[PDB]
Amino acid sequence: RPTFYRQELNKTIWEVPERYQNLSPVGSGAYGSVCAAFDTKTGLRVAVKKLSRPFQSIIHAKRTYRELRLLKHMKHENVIGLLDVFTPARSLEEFNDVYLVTHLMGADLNNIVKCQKLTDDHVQFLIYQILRGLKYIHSADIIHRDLKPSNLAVNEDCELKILDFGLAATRWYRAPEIMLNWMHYNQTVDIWSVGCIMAELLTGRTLFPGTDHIDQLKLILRLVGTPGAELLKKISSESARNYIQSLTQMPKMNFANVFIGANPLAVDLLEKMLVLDSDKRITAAQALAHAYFAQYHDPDDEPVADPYDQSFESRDLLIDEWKSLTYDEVISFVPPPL
Ligand SMILES: Nc1c(C(=O)c2cccc(OC3CCNCC3)c2)cnn1-c1ccc(F)cc1
Repeated sequence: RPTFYRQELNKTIWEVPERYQNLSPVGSGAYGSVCAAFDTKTGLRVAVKKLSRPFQSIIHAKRTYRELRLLKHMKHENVIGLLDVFTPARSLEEFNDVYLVTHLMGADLNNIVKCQKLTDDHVQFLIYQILRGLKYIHSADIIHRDLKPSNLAVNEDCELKILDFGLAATRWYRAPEIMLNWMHYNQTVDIWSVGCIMAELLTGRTLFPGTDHIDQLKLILRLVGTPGAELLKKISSESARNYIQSLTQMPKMNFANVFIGANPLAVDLLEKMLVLDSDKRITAAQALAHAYFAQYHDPDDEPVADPYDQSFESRDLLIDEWKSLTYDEVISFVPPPL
């Protein structure tokens, strides 16, 4: 065991190994608070997230486990991975705190828009990397479910990583089928989000800034068109079906008339991502081979993930059971080679 040391940072205590120095709060992350730190062992800047009350309830305990499991599995250039996980606890009985260490990125996609002027070549590169990372997480039956600018982190290099996958305004980037639970969903819910993000990088404006679920759907159908007969057949919910057919019918628009002056190939890909029918929406693997990414696409360097075991998701266990499983995962963690 290494040597630990303590401090207060904005009304919360952090006990970390001595190898991490110059802790400096950066804000709120998923279920916790994150610090920038310096990693004396590797000379790298890192991000340390302290989970908040990790084992306070069954929900928290299961989610703490889930987050650690997911992060330990991700080994890909465009997905955030685990550099280190630690606790100040010497045994399972005093185990109450979890700290997760990853690379520190420079900004999120939200930040970098209003800072620098995004050319077409930048949008090509950023969306390419998102899709490359989505191919990887999807290949392991993991779905992000809440892809949005604030969980896309990027360096000054323009190198991008996806954060906060597998854990789930947020509503602005949600696929209509999971927001409304109106038809069966799959991995392509994330492709809907990618389309919304790509539209935003090209226009500088949110594509669908709805004030609630109904206004949101309204803004969407104004662009994509109300579902015809072939889509309505696939809607299992009676109430959802009745809302769609009771609305005043909207035509599908010409995306060229909406995304005026955008690269025509970019507009073509948007048209393929922003379809309501999830069985027809382009996948990440198909998207990577679209002509829009000709400059970046390499099929021998778009790898898939090892099998991921999420059978734990269907299980109902006690707090101390989830806690013990997490403890094992902390103990068994082997860091990456540097
Ligand atoms: N690695 C990061 C960041 C970042 O690196 C990040 C994200 C957005 C912006 C950002 O820039 C900072 C540095 C300079 N600008 C302001 C904050 C870093 C944020 N959260 N996490 C994280 C996720 C899971 C974990 F287990 C641990 C940490």
